[PDB]
Amino acid sequence: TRLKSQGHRVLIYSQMTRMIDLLEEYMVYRKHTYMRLDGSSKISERRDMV
DNA sequence: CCGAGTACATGCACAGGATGTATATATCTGACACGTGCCTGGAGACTAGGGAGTAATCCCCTTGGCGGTTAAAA
Repeated sequence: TRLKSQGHRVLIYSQMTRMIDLLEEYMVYRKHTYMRLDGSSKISERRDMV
């Protein structure tokens, strides 16, 4: 929220995938758009997201 | 000479990730699907005629039922 008045880029590094899923479920209710990068999605979807 | 301990090696377990799998979906197309009238081979109704098998007896063989003997089953 302090960075919201700033408006820079924020990246989250999580070792556990379940914490990334819970981070997407928690960030979805905050109306904050983001994307998840893991070893799950195909290189095409990761290439489009990148 | 023996015991304690530190160090190196190792093995097992967990988590990530890649690849195989299977179903959900999309779409244009051969083929079921559906009128439109034809008609001619069928399908049935209506008299008349035929006929073979059902039904009842009844005579007559072929079954099913008695006691031993050894031969085959055990």
